[PDB]
Amino acid sequence: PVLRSVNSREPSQVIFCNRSPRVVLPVWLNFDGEPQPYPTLPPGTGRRIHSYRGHLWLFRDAGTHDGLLVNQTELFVPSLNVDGQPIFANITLPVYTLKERCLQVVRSLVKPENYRRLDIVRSLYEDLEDHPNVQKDLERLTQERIAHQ
Amino acid sequence: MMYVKLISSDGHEFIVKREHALTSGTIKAMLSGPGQFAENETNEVNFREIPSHVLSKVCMYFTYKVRYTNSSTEIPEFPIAPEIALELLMAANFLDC
Amino acid sequence: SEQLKCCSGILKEMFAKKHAAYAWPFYKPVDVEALGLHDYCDIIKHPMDMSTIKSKLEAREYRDAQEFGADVRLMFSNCYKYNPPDHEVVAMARKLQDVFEMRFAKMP
Amino acid sequence: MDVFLMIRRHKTTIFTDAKESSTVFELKRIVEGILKRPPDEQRLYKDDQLLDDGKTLGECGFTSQTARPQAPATVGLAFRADDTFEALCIEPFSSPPELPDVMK
Repeated sequence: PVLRSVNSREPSQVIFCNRSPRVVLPVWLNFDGEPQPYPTLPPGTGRRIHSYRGHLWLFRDAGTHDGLLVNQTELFVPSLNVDGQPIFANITLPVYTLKERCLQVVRSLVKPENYRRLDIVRSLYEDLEDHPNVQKDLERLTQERIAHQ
Repeated sequence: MMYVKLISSDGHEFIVKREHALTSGTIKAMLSGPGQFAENETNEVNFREIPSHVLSKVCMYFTYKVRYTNSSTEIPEFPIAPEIALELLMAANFLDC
Repeated sequence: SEQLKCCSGILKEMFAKKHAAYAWPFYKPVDVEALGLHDYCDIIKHPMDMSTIKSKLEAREYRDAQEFGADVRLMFSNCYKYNPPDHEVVAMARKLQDVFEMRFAKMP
Repeated sequence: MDVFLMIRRHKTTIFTDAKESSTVFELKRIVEGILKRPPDEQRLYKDDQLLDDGKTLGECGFTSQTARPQAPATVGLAFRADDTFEALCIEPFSSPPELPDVMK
């Protein structure tokens, strides 16, 4: 896979900082490119992290798997610390589309087996059922990456 | 700063910045010329279906979106009351935003 | 002071780029937050690293070479103590200690 | 920072922004640009209370925290006609329906 950590074994001091109101799940893509969950960060909290150069991270709502940003973009890979200075990862909400944001709220209020008992267009039921998925996001991101080459 | 008028189904007039209103793909098309010739570009859009409580909330989104998109300054949650969630979702879908 | 200069030479070797592939976990003090270790400081009563040893040398804090060796051996012992024998960092610790023990042995 | 506003009279509602340091007069100037009515024929209110032209919006109680993009603050508007000011009247937005059962 294009989307995976490099096994550089070169350490990199990192700060995860959650400037989202969500509980954040950091996700590490391993050497095979499979996502590994790491302990969650409460909203407003940060901590120092021992990672390595070339290692690939992304961030999600720990409850809903909603997608989040890190340094204004989707993936995080740290360079070598320059003379041992930590690398900052500023985790935030993205500006969701009003559609996606409304999907979030309705999901939070309705059991999935009741989606189809809402008085709405048939097309939105599918949209509601289409939960945010780390695996689906990776296929979307992988194709985007292949288009830069 | 050109403005435009968005009229709700119950006759409420919302005047918003044109660049803000363009957040909607549906509105961008309705304001922009017929097809590829950008002429007889209009200045009002009427929504026979969307009521005032929903179009007001939609316009708040356009402001939020412009202000916070591509912004280095930390981004807050866009708030939605349960009571408007279903109607707002249908608007959003209709408006492509 | 003759032999303390030699102790400084040993540390210099431990810091060298050739040993870096195994020496880097001991370069600086253990960062328990970074590493996510709730229990390190409970189990390890007296932590140690290469940087701390370097600074103690510069402060002429080591009475003799035996006291320098005891802190280098403490750094390693602490790693062996906290980790299981099959752990990767244990292998790296033993590989660096190999370097240390050889140099420390040849000291007039 | 900026403050974000709904300027509302009868069934008209204007979404515009201004600074805390801006005065009420400038806000009347913004309204003049949009609705073609001079600041002399205009009256602005935070709820009940009439706003002095001189006072800054910050002074009137409009802050970045109270007047956010996603949750703007309301400014009441009255025009003059037959050379006296009408009463402030803002028609309320439609009600949402009662919450569907599967959402409770």
